[PDB]
Amino acid sequence: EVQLQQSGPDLVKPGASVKISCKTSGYTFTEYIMHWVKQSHGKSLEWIGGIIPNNGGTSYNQKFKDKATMTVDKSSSTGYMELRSLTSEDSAVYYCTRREVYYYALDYWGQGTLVTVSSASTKGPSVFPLAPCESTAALGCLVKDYFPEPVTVSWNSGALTSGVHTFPAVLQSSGLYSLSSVVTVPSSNGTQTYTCNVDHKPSNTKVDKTVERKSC
Amino acid sequence: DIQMTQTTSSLSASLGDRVTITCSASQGINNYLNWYQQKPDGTVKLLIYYTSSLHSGVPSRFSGSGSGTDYSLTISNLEPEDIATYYCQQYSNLPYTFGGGTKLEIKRTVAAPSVFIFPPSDEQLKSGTASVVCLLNNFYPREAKVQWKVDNALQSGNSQESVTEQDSKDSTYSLSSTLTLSKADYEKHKVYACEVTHQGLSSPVTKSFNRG
Repeated sequence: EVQLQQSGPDLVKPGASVKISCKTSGYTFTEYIMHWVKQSHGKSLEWIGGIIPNNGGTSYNQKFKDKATMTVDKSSSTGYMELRSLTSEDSAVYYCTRREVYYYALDYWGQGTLVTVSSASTKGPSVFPLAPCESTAALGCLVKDYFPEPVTVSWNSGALTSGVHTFPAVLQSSGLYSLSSVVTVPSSNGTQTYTCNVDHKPSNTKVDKTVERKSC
Repeated sequence: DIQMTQTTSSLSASLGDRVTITCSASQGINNYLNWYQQKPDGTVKLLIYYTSSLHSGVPSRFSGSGSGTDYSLTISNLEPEDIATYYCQQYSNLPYTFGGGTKLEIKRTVAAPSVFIFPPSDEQLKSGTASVVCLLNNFYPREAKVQWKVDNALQSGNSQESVTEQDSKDSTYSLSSTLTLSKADYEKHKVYACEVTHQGLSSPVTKSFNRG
């Protein structure tokens, strides 16, 4: 299976540079062009540029010629893009993609890399249990007072997926993000335990919070 | 620099219905037009290339049409897993340009939320803030009134809401309302309650707890 694995999220200073990876697997790196796409929050896709891995030859969107610099590394089968002189307008998700011929199209896409450009400092989430004081029960995790986006939440290390809602984060008047993740279970299936697994890569924060049911 | 316009950025359709998303270019682009689907989690899939050609592993419910400036993506019968934003892309000139996106809202039968209330943890209280959460699970449609009552006093200004994207199996929404108080405020009061009004409820549902 073809696969495009991008570096993790990034907080960056105004004026700072940053270098994003796209490590490829499941195809001959040299036989396929790689393009880069930007997506601002609640926005459309802007094409940034391409790179022929065979020889390192590049095309750029005019609007990004001063901003972005693509490269490859044929040994690690890994393309990069460096963004220079960063501002708010550079706060975005950045996608690497593969071009195929049938007639050009972007036939595989990275999961995307969230870049936040800001002065303010990393802060890790506080993780609080949501437990109740019908035919279904609910519990969850409150993931409070973190910066920047994003966090990932799983339940029981990815073994509980069904009945799960991870709410999108709201920006609080404090300039810190907060969200809840919740699980519903039919009252019957008492059997199992419930632990939410929170990862904030920007702060190297990982937290497993077990939600005490207190059945007895 | 070629401009791609998706005039209708928000489209609603019932399961089973035929759905058409349109795209027009500022100048002719000779069928050099692709369609992508972005899921709520941000994953992007190519659906159609060169106007009409179905990418391998894409249901035949998807077709592409048109020529010159005007292109459409059609879904012959809408499925729940089709909830997405759809984008067109021209490759006639560089720079490659994209449409604004069309977010597909899915219409289904009314379902009332099941409602849950959660008090703050001691682990939060110990550091000076009380968050009280009210959950509305697996409802349609999206429109919902959540009112907070503290010892039966209607609240204003001290709560924030968030809503999931429409589910990919049951086309429902879930919503959280968080009531934020100082620890000191949380402790001057006994009953915390959220009252949910929704089309699927013949009268509002209240969930509450007593402190201490």
